[PDB]
Amino acid sequence: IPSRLYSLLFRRTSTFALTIAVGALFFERAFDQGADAIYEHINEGKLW
Amino acid sequence: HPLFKIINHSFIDLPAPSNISSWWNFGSLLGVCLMVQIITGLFLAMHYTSDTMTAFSSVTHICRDVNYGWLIRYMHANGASMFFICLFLHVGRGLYYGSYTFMETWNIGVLLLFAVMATAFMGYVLPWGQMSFWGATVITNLLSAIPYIGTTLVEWIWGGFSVDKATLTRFFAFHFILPFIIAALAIVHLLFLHETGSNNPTGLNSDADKIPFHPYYTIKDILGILIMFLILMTLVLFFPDMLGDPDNYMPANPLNTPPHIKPEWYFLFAYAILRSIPNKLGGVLALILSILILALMPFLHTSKQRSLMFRPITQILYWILVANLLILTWIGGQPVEHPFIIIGQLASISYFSIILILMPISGIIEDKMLKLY
Amino acid sequence: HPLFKIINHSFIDLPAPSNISSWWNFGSLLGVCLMVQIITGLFLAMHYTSDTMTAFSSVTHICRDVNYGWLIRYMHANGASMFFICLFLHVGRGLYYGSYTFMETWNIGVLLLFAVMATAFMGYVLPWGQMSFWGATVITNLLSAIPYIGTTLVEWIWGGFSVDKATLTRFFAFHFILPFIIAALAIVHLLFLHETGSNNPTGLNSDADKIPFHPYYTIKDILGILIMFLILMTLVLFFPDMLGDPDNYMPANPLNTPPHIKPEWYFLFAYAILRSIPNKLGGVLALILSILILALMPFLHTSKQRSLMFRPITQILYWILVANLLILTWIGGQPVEHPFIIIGQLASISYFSIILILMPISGIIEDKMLKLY
Amino acid sequence: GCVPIANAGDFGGYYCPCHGSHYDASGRIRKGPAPLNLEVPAYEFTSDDVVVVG
Amino acid sequence: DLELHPPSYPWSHRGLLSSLDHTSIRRGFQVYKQVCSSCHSMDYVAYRHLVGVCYTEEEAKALAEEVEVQDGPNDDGEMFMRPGKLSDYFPKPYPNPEAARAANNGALPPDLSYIVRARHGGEDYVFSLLTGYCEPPTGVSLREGLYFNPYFPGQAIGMAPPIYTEVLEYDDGTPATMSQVAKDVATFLRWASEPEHDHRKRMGLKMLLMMGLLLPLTYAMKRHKWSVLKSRKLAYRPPK
Amino acid sequence: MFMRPGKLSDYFPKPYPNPEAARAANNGALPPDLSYIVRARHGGEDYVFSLLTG
Amino acid sequence: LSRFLGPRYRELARNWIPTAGMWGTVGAVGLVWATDWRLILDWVPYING
Amino acid sequence: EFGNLARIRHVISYSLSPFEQRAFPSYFSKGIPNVLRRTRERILRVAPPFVVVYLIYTWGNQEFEQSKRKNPAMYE
Amino acid sequence: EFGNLARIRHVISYSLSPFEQRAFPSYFSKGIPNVLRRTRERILRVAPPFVVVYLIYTWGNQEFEQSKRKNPAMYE
Amino acid sequence: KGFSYLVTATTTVGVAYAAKNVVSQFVSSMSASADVLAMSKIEIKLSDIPEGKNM
Ligand code: HEC
Ligand code: HEM
Ligand code: HEM
Ligand code: HEM
Ligand code: HEM
Repeated sequence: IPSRLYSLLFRRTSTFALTIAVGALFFERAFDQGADAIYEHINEGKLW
Repeated sequence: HPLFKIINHSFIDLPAPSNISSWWNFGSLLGVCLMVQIITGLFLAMHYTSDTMTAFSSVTHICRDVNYGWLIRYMHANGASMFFICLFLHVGRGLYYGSYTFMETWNIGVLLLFAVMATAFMGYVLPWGQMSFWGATVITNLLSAIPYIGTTLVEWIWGGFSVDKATLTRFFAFHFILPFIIAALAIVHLLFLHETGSNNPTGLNSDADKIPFHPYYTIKDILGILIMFLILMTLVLFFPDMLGDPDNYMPANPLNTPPHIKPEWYFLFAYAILRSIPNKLGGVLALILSILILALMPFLHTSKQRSLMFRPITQILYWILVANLLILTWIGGQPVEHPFIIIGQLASISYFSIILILMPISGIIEDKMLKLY
Repeated sequence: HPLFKIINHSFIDLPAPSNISSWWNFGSLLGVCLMVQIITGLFLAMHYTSDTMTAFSSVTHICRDVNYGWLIRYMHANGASMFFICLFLHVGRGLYYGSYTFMETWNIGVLLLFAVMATAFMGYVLPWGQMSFWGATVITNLLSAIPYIGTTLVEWIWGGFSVDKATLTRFFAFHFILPFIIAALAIVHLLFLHETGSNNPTGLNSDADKIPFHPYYTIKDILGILIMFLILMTLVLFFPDMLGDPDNYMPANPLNTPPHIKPEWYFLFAYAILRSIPNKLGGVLALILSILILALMPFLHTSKQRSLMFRPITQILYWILVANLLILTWIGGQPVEHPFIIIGQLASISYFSIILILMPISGIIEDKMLKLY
Repeated sequence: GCVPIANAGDFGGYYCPCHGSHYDASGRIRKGPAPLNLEVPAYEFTSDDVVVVG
Repeated sequence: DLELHPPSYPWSHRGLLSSLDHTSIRRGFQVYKQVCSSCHSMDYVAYRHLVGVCYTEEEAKALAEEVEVQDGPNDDGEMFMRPGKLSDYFPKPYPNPEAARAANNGALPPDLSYIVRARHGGEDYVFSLLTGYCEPPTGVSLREGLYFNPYFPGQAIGMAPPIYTEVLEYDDGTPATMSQVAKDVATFLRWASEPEHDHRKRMGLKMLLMMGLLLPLTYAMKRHKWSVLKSRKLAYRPPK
Repeated sequence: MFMRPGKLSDYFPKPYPNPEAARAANNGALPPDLSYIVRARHGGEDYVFSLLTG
Repeated sequence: LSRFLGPRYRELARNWIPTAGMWGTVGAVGLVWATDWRLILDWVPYING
Repeated sequence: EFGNLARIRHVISYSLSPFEQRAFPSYFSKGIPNVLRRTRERILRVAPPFVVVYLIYTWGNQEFEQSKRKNPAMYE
Repeated sequence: EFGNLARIRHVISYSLSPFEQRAFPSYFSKGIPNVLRRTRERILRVAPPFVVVYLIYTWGNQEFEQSKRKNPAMYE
Repeated sequence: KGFSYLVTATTTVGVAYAAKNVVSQFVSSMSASADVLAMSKIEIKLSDIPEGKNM
């Protein structure tokens, strides 16, 4: 459960930062991808 | 550490009242808005040219060719609108909760309000549209009302017979330089407040219940900043022009006057008052008093209770004041014709009579009801 | 008023050493010069246009058609020169009398020095003459030296492939905005100093002999302001072009390169160093160190006496340092040819060896002579 | 970044009055402190009378 | 003043998260090029802008090389002309304002670059005006060079009906009915007045999503750090 | 366009409409603006005199 | 520096080392992400693009 | 600053750790009742001025229209 | 601030009112001797670096000229 | 703790993602605008230059 997480990546502040930075690095990829899917589909047939 | 000491005393440990509502967020929002404006203004200044041949062309070049330049420009415009929204709610908080008894803080505030209005006026002149040019001539003309030295003063500011390039360039310089004076005056503002500490919505001495600011009113200010950014970005990214004037997208034609000339949403209350008074000079004065009546406000407090939390009659008078302020904002928009004019005349009479006469008499009556007077 | 307390705490009842010489005037002069620059800069900003088609035309319009516009422009230029004269003498006072042991004040100082140099560089780019354009390209090119991200950074600043309008406008914005940051950093500079109080030329603890500032070091600052104004107005009204370059009175031609490219005289010492190092990068670094070596200065103090009033060998080394600083200022002017180059190379070697090596060894020897080491 | 002056210098190509870099006709830095040869843009010789330089 | 107020039309670029139909912008650019460019100017729009909107780089150049432009000074110093470039702006239909005034019977065809933004309820107005040249009623009489367009201020626009059904043929072949043409040119003029309409709305979606995540959370962090106090239970226990 | 007699507000007339016409009319050389020539030339007043008389 | 050439001083650092590395790591990741450095990001399978 | 702000006596103050207590205890459980409690103590002081602003605004609009409307009898 | 700056003892300090004393007592009477006294305690530390700067500056100039002067032997 | 901090860590990434985005556009603003970027295809006449000459 989160416990395992906490004791590993969320309890030591240094690791807290590490998890944040790494997550953010990937979040952008996911967010942009997911968001684009939503926007483009909403306007599909009108782009380009 | 002599630089960190300030923060510890001011931002990290300052003893703040535990019960201040979300309205006390607004002033911090104003500071954030000021920075935001300054930052966006700096990124408008790297491409804007203050020449009457090229000002509209530079603004269109910002919107069309600079990468995300439309974003920074509409963030600047809607951030000026957000600045005036937060300013009006800050002043309304100060009027409602009796915070004007901090007299030095209140007077530095009304000086800041005058400076912000002048900055926004010259900034709206800056894109050199149709609406900017006719708006500038109008208010610059306001000065001519002065009894003896008026003409000279107007010509001085214009820098010539009529607003023309001479004005635009000096308005760019003044619009650039005044927000830093606003920042210094805000430091004096917070300074005179540090000597006293904030007020609470009950209006009582909150010395028995004060908490730190770092973990309690910082995350609250962060949440308020996030909500204000949500409203600002839904104003910019979804309804960008909803708070603008379509006629400002035409170039400035000194020959023609856009028929529907009107000051921006925030200047309207004043506009109404000016139009209401028949005499030109009278209008100018009343207009000024409109803003200045606030400064006069700490000398009109005749109650033994600081806040309006326990004062229902003055609460009713306060909400009637907010009501006819909204009415004056609407009238300014309406054109000159019956019956908009009469409302304007009454609304101005009611505004000055509620602030000057009705609230101290009501406070005396409220003190009489509690067997205090 | 609480503010009066702050007003007094820093200028009236501040305990100052009774024996500080005229050199201690210079920093106050710098503050006055800053204001003067800001004021003159504001009156240049009401007519200057940051467009490459109209910048030279706007400067000539200021000099020829604005009433006393030539006066304000040449006051601005010679006030920048007076600013750098007072800055160099302020730094020399700090180096000679051991005032760098106030480490926070010294570091805020070297930050202020970097900001003032950047402001003056972009301001000299602003009139868009021949000399301004080739000077800008040159120093902007300096950045390209960066090992990996250099090209990008240069292009970023330029805002395009090569300096062009994109640069001029953002340089106008940055040159406008940085003196207010300089004023805020000067306020931090004054704070970090009052915590410790000023130093005296003997370098001893002056706590036994301190006097007020209002009647003793105020009239002294007023007299220094009057003398500095005399030198500034005899620089403006009698020899308005002895410090500037004639080639800046030609319009900026990208096709025509000047036969000899210089910055203005106060950058020369650095210019010499840059030219001296064969490697481009080396030059840039050394150049930076030239200014930064000062920051490094409080960690090189190895003497048990703060000031150089009682230290003759380090006095000799200090005046040799001032001597080859003047030599580096001369060399920068000289063109690239024998033997100017060798002098430049030596002068730079001697400059870095006197600051880095010779002064702490001399301080150790001086401590050995007084039977202290 | 100054402009080399054509038809001047000790290598019959170019000379930059800024710091004394002498470029040969090929635009190669031969003497001085200039780090690398002048750049040759990717032009196009459409004709002996027409050259599309980038 | 007293003016007909154009109704609200169900456009597609109105959707909170809806972008402009780009085929309609392409058709409206064709409408402007074949009809509106004879009298109106587009000083702040250049061919390069189109690239990535409804045309490709090569196509845009095609468009660009399909017009003539003056080219500064010759080496001889004699101004010359050149094939339009992707960097060239749209050509002036009148060298100077006076020319337009003269040709258009004193009327200055306004630059249609920001017309939609400059006209209150522009998109509608435009459509209405272009499709609102109705006959003047009894009691009103207009002089030559004037037309009773209820929507136009004064109902007397110098421009004559600029769109007769089948005025131009759409390359796409979509029937060129007056309306289909007015709707296309209103979409295009709209695009002109805001080339970033589409890009912005994307950010909008993204912003909402982010706020929809950050706003709720920031609230949980605030309510964590404020729970401590919000659970404080005071109590006064005087010595008694 | 149209030509009118100069006014006290008119600036001094151009010799050429553009600098490329000056290049064509002066064998490739560009005669510079003489408005600030004295200020733009090192030791201008002297230079001027010397050049014109040298 | 004389005082810093110490036994416990060394122990302290050794104990402090891991944390220090973590911080550099965060920054490095941060720089890669903030700058959208693609040289480095091209290695990451998903981040690619 | 803290320590010299005020003088209280015998006022005990209990509290709990953030992580030990539920984040949103009965948030909608009592929040709704309270928000509603609040609205009924302030609605009579707040709302009727804005109600008569709405009436004056509509009135003005209509009246203005009627003002603009043409009287056929005018021409005769 | 004043009052808490330092601790001295038994140091009496006499002074006079400004208007009671001459403004420039023996200004040139002793000023000159003193200024001269001062210059002779600092001239040997200050002046010889600037003297050799003057020699190096002149030398550089002349050397540069000679450098520029055409080599007669060359081109013949 | 892991529930409360995970929310702090979650929020951070989000803010971090927005903060990089805001700062990125700004940084990008100073980069070359579309007008300049659209510069290419300079045409040169060979006949213009004869041997031993630069243009
Ligand atoms: C292509 C179908 C169009 C569109 C969409 C518009 N026009 Fe024109 N126009 C012309 C002239 C002489 C004027 C000015 C007349 C006057 O001011 O009296 C106009 C004006 C407009 C407007 C502005 C309306 C306003 O309120 O200012 C608009 C939105 C507009 N037009 C749309 C001349 C011409 C043409 C030459 C005969 C033609 C072709 C067009 N216009 C085509 C179009
Ligand atoms: C020192 C910081 C600032 C700078 C450098 C600055 C600069 C500029 C520039 C160049 C413009 C013209 C570009 C445009 O049309 O948007 C502008 C417009 C404007 N500015 Fe500022 N500004 C600054 C601060 C502010 C502040 C604090 C306010 C609010 C009071 C403000 C209000 C405006 C307004 C209302 C406009 C007109 C926007 C529009 O065209 O609709 N500015 N500013
Ligand atoms: C330039 C815009 C302004 C800024 C940036 C600003 C900033 C602030 C800040 C940071 C605070 C402390 C936090 C708070 O209590 O909200 C504050 C409080 C206050 N401000 Fe302002 N302010 C501005 C405008 C004004 C104006 C115009 C007035 C006068 C009407 C004013 C009067 C006050 C008062 C009275 C308080 C005390 C609040 C209380 O204790 O109740 N401010 N301001
Ligand atoms: C906020 C205050 C300031 C403003 C508004 C300002 C504004 C201006 C303007 C508009 C110009 C162009 C007019 C001209 O060519 O002289 C200019 C030039 C210049 N400024 Fe400033 N300035 C300010 C402060 C400063 C400061 C503090 C410095 C010194 C570091 C400085 C150094 C210069 C220089 C060297 C020039 C070039 C003068 C020349 O053409 O030779 N300015 N400034
Ligand atoms: C922006 C220009 C500057 C201003 C306005 C300024 C202002 C001042 C002022 C008002 C003082 C107190 C009066 C005095 O002792 O002269 C002072 C002192 C001082 N400043 Fe600055 N300063 C500036 C630049 C610098 C720089 C560049 C340095 C670092 C090299 C520096 C380092 C110091 C030090 C060390 C003192 C203490 C003087 C002593 O006790 O001996 N200042 N400055």
